[PDB]
Amino acid sequence: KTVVVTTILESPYVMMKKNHEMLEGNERYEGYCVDLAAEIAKHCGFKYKLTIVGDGKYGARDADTKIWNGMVGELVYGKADIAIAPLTITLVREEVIDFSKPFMSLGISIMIKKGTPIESAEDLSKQTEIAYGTLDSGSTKEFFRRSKIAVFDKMWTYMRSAEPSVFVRTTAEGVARVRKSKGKYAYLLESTMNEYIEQRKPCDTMKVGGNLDSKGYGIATPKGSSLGNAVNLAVLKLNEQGLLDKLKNKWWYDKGEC
Ligand SMILES: C=C(C)[C@H]1CN[C@H](C(=O)O)[C@H]1CC(=O)O
Repeated sequence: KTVVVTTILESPYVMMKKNHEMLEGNERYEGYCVDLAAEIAKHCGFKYKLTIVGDGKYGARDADTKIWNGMVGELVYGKADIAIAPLTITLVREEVIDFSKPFMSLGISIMIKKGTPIESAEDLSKQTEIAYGTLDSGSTKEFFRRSKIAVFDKMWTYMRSAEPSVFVRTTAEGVARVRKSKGKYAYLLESTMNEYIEQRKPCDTMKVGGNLDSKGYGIATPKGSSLGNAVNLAVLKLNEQGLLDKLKNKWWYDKGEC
C-alpha cells in the first residue's frame, strides 16, 4: 500500500510552494523534510502521500486523558504510517513509537538580539533583568521541567513563575518577541531553528554560547512497523554518503541572507 507521511509546516523543513494553489499532492510542498521524504521513499521503494498533521502538533501525552496528540498520535492511533518532521527524539515518545537514527543533530540554544550581555546559560540564570523563556510546550520546555542540573533546574524555577508569561506559542513568536523586546528578551530554542533565523533579515539575532544538550531529530514509525528497519538504514545511508549535510546547506546556508 501507499504510505501516508505525516509532517508539519515549519521553515525550512516544510513550506507551501508559492504556486501551491495550482499544484496538487506532493508537488505543493517544499523543504528539507520534503526533500528528505522523497529520498527515504526512493531508497525504501514506496509511493507516498505527504499530509500535514491534523492538529499542528508534534507529540505529547495529555495527563489524565492519556491520549497522544500530534504526529506521534497519528502514528500511535494508526492515522499515519511515518512521520518525517523536526521531531525531537525523546524518551517519552520513544516509549510509544519507533525512532530512526538521527537525520539531524542539535541541542537547545540561546537566541539573543544582537548586543546582549548574555553569552551563556549561566549568565542568564545568574541575573534577572534579562528575561528568558521557551515554547509553551515541546521538548525544550520539558528539558527544563525534568531538570535537576544546577543552572537548568534554577532556570526553570525562574521561568514558570515569570510575570508576563515568558513562554511563547510559536517559533515566530519567540523571534518576534526577541526583536520587539529591544534587548530585554532571550529565546531558548533548538540550535537548528536558531541557525536558520540567524540567516534571515533583519539579521538582528544570533545564537550565543554552546548548546545546553546533544539531541537529534528522528523519523518515526508506529512501534513494530514493517517500514522501520528500512527507513533506519535509509537514514544511515543518506548520512554516510553526505546527502544529509548537503540538504542542510541547501535549506539553511545556500540561500543565506546575512
Ligand atoms: C517546532 C516545535 C514546536 C518542535 C520541533 N522539535 C521540538 C519537538 O519535537 O518537541 C519542538 C521545539 C522545541 O520544543 O524547542
